[PDB]
Amino acid sequence: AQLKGSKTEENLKYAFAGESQANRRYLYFASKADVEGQNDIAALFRSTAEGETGHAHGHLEYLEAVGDPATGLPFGTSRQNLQSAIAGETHEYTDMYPGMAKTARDEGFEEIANWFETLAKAERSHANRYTKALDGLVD
Amino acid sequence: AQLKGSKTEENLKYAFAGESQANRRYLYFASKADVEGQNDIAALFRSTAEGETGHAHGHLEYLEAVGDPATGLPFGTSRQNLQSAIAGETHEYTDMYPGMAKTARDEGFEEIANWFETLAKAERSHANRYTKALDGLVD
Ligand SMILES: [Fe+3]
Ligand SMILES: [Fe+3]
Ligand SMILES: [Fe+3]
Ligand SMILES: [Fe+3]
Repeated sequence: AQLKGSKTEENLKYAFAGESQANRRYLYFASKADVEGQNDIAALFRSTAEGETGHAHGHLEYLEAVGDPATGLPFGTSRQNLQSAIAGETHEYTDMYPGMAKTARDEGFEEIANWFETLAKAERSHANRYTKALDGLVD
Repeated sequence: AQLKGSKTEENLKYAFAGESQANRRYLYFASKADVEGQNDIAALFRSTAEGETGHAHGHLEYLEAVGDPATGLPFGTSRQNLQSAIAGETHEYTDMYPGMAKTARDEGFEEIANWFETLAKAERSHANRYTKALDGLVD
């Protein structure tokens, strides 16, 4: 049983995506609760969200064997991690977000299109910042 | 323009999932840098992760118009948020994780199968805990 190419690999990727989203959703729901004055609910959402952090990171540790779910590249060492982050970010600013901006604009969603453009620019800033840190890495 | 049914809706869902995973990946990468002693890099992954929170939460806000990406249910109020969280967790513990445990065991990945069963039990506990909060909610 090599994990590479298994159904179990795809499941880990799927479950990693889901738990990642669960954390983000629960933190969003926490902020709603905050404003409403529902402090016990807010606290429960934050606590559950820590749970989903442990789940997501557990999945990701198994995926170390086959590569970063976002890029397929090796990860583990800071060098590799930075390298994979740069590749993923580069894809987001040169392909994904501009593509999404154009589709939005084409469908008449002008505010969302400008949002995707804002984020294309931020991801380019992220890629460049990580490239600078990689250049300076002494390992 | 109706957001529901559009390609822009799909793109928001996809971007939400990607940004959610980027935050998780970058916090994992921070931990690796922590251990190695690369504290400037760790601080950078953590700061970039904050960016990805802002992006993912910005995407979720537009999706309030069409419903929670994990359940299709409306969200916004604590009452709605708990309901959605419950529905998603119920699916994860009754269906998703049990199914993945069994596929793992079939393919010869015993440890991963036990992992998935651990998370089945954890999502059941999350789902029950949220149902309790929901019954206690006063709004
Ligand atoms: Fe979980
Ligand atoms: Fe980024
Ligand atoms: Fe981002
Ligand atoms: Fe959960």
